[PDB]
Amino acid sequence: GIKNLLIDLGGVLINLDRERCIENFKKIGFQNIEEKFQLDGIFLQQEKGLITPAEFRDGIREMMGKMVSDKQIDAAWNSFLVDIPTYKLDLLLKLREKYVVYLLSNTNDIHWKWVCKNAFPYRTFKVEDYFEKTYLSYEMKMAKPEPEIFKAVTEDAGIDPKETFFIDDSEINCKVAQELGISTYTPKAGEDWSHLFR
Ligand SMILES: [Cl-]
Ligand SMILES: [Mg+2]
Repeated sequence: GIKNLLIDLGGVLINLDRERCIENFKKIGFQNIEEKFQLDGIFLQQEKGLITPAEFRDGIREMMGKMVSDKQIDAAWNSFLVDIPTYKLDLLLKLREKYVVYLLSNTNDIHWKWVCKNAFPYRTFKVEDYFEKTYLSYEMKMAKPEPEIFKAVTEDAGIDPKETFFIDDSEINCKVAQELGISTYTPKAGEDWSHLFR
């Protein structure tokens, strides 16, 4: 039987808009934003916490070749994120009654702060209300689908992979998780996956 839920953030909870993000970057003068997404790239580095938010911005400034404020950069980068529908927050709260609920996400400090400020706050609830713990690539200095991030998660949480269900819209991420004995489901873009618990 399953005791634990590993929930993905991107797509599974928060709706994403790459086109909007691209458009917002071009409107502040980063014309070729769409050509910039590399393994040594600032996007990959910040995902794994190898650089700081300050370094990321300066990275953007650098390939941008222009004066642009921190808030402007953050606003455009954050525009990639849209919303977490509130029925998914209800679902998470509802689920805590029967499972231990965790988050595992490839994300970055800038996005995470925006998410904790703007998507999770709901009624009286904040991010802490939804999860036993949040596992974030840039804090763990690793990234899905590295086999080690899954091991690192179950060991740090003290949970058995075989009693854990993983929900993530990346197939590759699910397929590696499966190797470790974790059960998985791969929701489609914008899918309401509450059907899993009926
Ligand atoms: Cl600034
Ligand atoms: Mg995702």
